[PDB]
Amino acid sequence: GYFKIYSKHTPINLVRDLPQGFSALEPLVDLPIGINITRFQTLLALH
Amino acid sequence: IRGWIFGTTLDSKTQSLLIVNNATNVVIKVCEFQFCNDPFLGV
Amino acid sequence: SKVGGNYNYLFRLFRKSNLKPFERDISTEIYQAGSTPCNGVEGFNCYFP
Repeated sequence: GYFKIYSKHTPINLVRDLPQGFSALEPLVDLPIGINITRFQTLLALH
Repeated sequence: IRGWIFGTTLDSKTQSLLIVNNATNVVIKVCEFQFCNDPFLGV
Repeated sequence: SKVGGNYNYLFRLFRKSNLKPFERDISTEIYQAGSTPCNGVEGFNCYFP
């Protein structure tokens, strides 16, 4: 249960140009806990 | 989105994982708080 | 030492279903076992859990 927080911040697209750039993802924050999960789906985010 | 949902069945008619993180400390509270469907509080 | 009898310890030599480890839950978070109609209870070729 290392739900490692791999967060790449390509911020909100603003008005015209916050350039699309580096694809792929890199680690930022890392925590192992180990809580049960079997299957899932896509989700959303909050302010 | 108001609410954190994770698990294998994802129903939370029980104690539920109260995880609050503010880039300083991540809380692991397995028991619920009094905000079930869409939490909202004047702050 | 403590006198009065012990009944807390319960393990298994076999089990029927496959459970979900590490979730401190009191709800009906339940997994399904198999195909043969044992229905999660003792039956034919269904080991006692």
